Amino acid sequence: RTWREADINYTSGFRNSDRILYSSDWLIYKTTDHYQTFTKIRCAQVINTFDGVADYLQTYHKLPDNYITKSEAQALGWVASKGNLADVAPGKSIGGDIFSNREGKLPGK
Amino acid sequence: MKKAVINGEQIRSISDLHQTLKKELALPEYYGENLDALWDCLTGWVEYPLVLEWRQFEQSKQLTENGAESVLQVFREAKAEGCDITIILS
Repeated sequence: RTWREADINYTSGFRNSDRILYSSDWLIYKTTDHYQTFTKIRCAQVINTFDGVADYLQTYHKLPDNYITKSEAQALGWVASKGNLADVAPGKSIGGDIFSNREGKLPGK
Repeated sequence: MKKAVINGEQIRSISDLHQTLKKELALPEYYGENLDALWDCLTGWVEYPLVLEWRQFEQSKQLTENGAESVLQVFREAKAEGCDITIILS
């Protein structure tokens, strides 16, 4: 199993601490404390954006269109320090990058 | 040219190392102080070039439960991906 990550609840400015994590066998987790802890998306009613994106992922097997990887955002002159993502890529979030599950908190490879 | 200095003998724990990094790399306040967080910041926050001076690197390995190495590996991996990182192990 491989993993990938995308930002959640990003609008403008500096990036936040929320992420959705999804595997190649479509396990899906979320963290709202910048990878400290993870909780399995175990859906229910599609009320919030974690729920929204997880149900998109399960249905289409890809991130919604509002996502670009980090190298794509940089290609457009993204500077995280500045927090100018909404500048060079309006309405976009970072997402889709390989996630190495380095602390081993999510189900192993 | 960002300078980050780790005084290895000062480290009291893995968490203390992340806090030193949060300071030296000027990471956001919500920095998760873990390897996944660190990778996120290296590829999605820190400006380059970066010089990471890690003094008494060898002492820091024991002062962390062998966690210093995995922190080092993340810097190495960012460097391998094309981040302009100079790593000094002293």
